[PDB]
Amino acid sequence: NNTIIRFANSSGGDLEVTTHSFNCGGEFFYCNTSGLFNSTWISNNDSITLPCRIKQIINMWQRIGQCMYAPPIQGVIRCVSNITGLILTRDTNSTTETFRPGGGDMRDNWRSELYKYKVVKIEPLGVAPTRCKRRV
Amino acid sequence: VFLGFLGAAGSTMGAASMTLTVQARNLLSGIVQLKLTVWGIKQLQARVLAVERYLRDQQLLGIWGCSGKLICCTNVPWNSSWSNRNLSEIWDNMTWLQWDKEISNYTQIIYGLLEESQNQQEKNEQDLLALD
Amino acid sequence: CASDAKAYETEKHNVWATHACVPTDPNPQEIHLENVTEEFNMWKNNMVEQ
Amino acid sequence: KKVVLGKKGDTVELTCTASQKKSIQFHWKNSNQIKILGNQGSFLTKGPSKLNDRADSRRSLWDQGNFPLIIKNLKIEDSDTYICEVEDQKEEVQLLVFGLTANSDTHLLQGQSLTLTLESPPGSSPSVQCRSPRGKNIQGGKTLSVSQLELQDSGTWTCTVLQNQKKVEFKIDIVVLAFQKA
Repeated sequence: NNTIIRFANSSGGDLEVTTHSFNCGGEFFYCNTSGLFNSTWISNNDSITLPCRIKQIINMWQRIGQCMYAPPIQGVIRCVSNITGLILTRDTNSTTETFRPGGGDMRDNWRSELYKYKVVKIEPLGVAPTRCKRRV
Repeated sequence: VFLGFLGAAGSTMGAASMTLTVQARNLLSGIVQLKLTVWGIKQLQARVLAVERYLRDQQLLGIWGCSGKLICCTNVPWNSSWSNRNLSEIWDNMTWLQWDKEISNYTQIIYGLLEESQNQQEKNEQDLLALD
Repeated sequence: CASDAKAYETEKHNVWATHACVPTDPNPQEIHLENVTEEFNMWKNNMVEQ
Repeated sequence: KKVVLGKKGDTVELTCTASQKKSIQFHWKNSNQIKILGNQGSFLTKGPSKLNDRADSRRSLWDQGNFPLIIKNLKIEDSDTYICEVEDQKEEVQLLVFGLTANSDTHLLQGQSLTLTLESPPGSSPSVQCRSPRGKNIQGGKTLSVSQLELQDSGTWTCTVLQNQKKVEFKIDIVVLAFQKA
């Protein structure tokens, strides 16, 4: 109840982890989320425009050794989605704590949902002590 | 005494009958535990053939009113033409393999009466006993 | 099939041509059969062909 | 307890190897648990260490189960113990970075002195031996000094630093002007 929370962009590096990769009608977008992740909180319209880039060659699940060319789409595109969750990564460590987004492993998107579920194996057969002597 | 799978195979039919279950278990066995691939449809085929192999004869025992198998009696008398030997000449002095060597000649013939006679007559009869 | 149990530990992205194969039992069983005798014919043994 | 000797301004490759030839999660840290570098799936991450701008891996070896820490433009203060964490297991390597400089960058005269100074990390006590073109040998620890240079000392000197049974080799070019007759 006495710490400081700061938000910043990623550490750069690869364009896939740096910018925001998401699907949108066959086209692949890479957006500079610096416009979102730039804030701070103390101790205790309006609207935002996010610049994006387009790419025809991309690598899914980070599987090197292969590629995929997405065909262009004719006409204007305007997908719509809703941000339901985030993927933050916790970064002179007693008050201020900077945070930035992350990704890379796509299993995070599936776990983020499947946590509500688990699978178990039923064992139909059991035994127990009972007052009973079986006759012929 | 536990002998093991087919552990009584080398004994008289009387003796062997002691431990039929030790064999019975592994007649179906169970357990066992890039696509296709060699073995990919072979383990498949084999494991299937095991199931069929089993039930094909099990159903016959279902028809031959016993079910509680390994051993059961019938109401079909033994025809003397089917290898006329004495019980001590058979049960106390012959293995199952040696037995089949002879009796195999009348397999389907015996099955005829087993498949039928009793199964037919045991019933009807009962329905008639249910009259009152 | 059936090919040992430690051979798979070598891995090397499949050695020779065995990985897709059931591990062997740690105690392979046997039993000598007394009074049991019969013919052996290696020249018609179709195990070879397979 | 692996030991690797580096040269100041050179590159070094610290190795890490998994049991299997596939890309898995790895991470390099130093002795204070500061993250250097690792992967997230196929992607490289770099941690908030002082090595950040000079650290890399070789991702073309990750599918082979090799996850090296490459450090370029080595600094003396890069000397540390580094730990690769891979498959619930830790691989430890001590890096020691050395530098060796002549006190003069300019041409020397016959009869003049030459002093080599070994830059070394805190807590290291290396031995040094250097040999001139003519076979003149000098040994020491921190500083090695030849009182009087001969014309025949002109050229490439070869210096070996010994530390932790390991050695690293420096070549230093010495230029001096001398008469070709007595």
